[PDB]
Amino acid sequence: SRVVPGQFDDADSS
Amino acid sequence: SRVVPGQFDDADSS
Amino acid sequence: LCMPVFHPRFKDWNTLIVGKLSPWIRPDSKVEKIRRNSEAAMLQELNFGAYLGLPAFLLPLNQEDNTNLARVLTNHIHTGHHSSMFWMRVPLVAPEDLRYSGEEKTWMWWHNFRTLCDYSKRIAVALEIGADLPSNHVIDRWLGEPIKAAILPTSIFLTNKKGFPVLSKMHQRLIFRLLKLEVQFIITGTNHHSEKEFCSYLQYLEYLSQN
Amino acid sequence: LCMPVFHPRFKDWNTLIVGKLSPWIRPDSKVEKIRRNSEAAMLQELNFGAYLGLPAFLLPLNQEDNTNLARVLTNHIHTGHHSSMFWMRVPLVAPEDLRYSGEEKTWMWWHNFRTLCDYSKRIAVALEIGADLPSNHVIDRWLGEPIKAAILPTSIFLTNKKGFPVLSKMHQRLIFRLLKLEVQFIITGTNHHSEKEFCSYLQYLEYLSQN
Repeated sequence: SRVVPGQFDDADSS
Repeated sequence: SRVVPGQFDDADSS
Repeated sequence: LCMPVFHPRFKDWNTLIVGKLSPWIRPDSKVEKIRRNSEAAMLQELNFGAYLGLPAFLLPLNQEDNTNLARVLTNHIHTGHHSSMFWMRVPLVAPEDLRYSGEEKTWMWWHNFRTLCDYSKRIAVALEIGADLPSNHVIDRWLGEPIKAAILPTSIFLTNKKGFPVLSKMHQRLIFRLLKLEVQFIITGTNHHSEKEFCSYLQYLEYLSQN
Repeated sequence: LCMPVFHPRFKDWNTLIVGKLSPWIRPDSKVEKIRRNSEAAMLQELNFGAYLGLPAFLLPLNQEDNTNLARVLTNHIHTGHHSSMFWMRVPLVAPEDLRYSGEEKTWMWWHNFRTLCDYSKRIAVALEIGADLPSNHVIDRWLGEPIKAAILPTSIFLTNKKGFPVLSKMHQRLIFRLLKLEVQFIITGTNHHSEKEFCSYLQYLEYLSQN
């Protein structure tokens, strides 16, 4: 439950 | 969930 | 047997319980016998839910005709011992479509049932999201209806470079439109999902709140 | 993974959610490695519970020594992101006893932990009932403590002539003493129990309210 850098970044692929 | 007669009577045995 | 709803505590989550009708129950089965068995079992379960004080109850509609489902439900409300909110589980897109009768189909489903219950304030909708998304004219229509919750399967999340669940860009625009109504959330497919993994889906949705 | 508590709406039930620590977690294991793994996992789960807004969390104590369990818990409270109530799951009678060090043993367990947490108002007890019952001098002692809930296994109910679950006469006198404090209820052993069968246990307890 500790947020990390880039956690919420978009999928650069599908 | 419709209560019937004697539902809550005591166990006449163990 | 019940189901956990998650309501965002940001206007920090909150969790509540809603009941779920057993799946084998099909009050509008073409078959006679199933209709009678299901009409009976539905009332058993609605009263068990009222007895526990469940704030809402989830009833699925996934076909055109729901006259039987509307009647049993109207009857159960008349008694006075009711959970006092009923969330109809409806797909934004019909699953049979993906292998006005078009993309507005499932809306008509709801609208027809809605009118059968005389626009009862006790009846709302719990909308189920899939991979396919319909137009905006139909998305607009739905947003006029009373959506209490949105049902999101784990299968519609992409994983990103860092290896975490995220929503497609189209899906992000939809959800954001749903957090504007303050709906509650339900996540399906938590099977084979650690409790630390399931926690991230909620983290993402909380982040998505500010975008 | 969570657990449903049932609170009597009579002063008509109500249902709420409390979290449960995974069972493999043993912060005071004699073994070093388990202590470290468990101390870590406990915090993972306490914060996941706070994140969901769970009103209480169930932490088991079933041995004399709980220094490790008290410390991790005191640490987690200090952070400020806490479910804000912790119910310690304690047996009225020690299970190893049934195949002051006597019947007051499990009370000392709690009392010792209670003092380790500096009589924290966030810490209460969830008392577990078995078949054996201790004296009244020890029942008196417990009723001074802050019991929030009582844990009742299906296995302690007798069936009566009509074929329904009922409490032994001794057990009835105890429970009645517990509905006087307005505790909440937890029923274990619902496995292999239809939802219509599980409903009767609650019916009985509601009847027992007037006796």
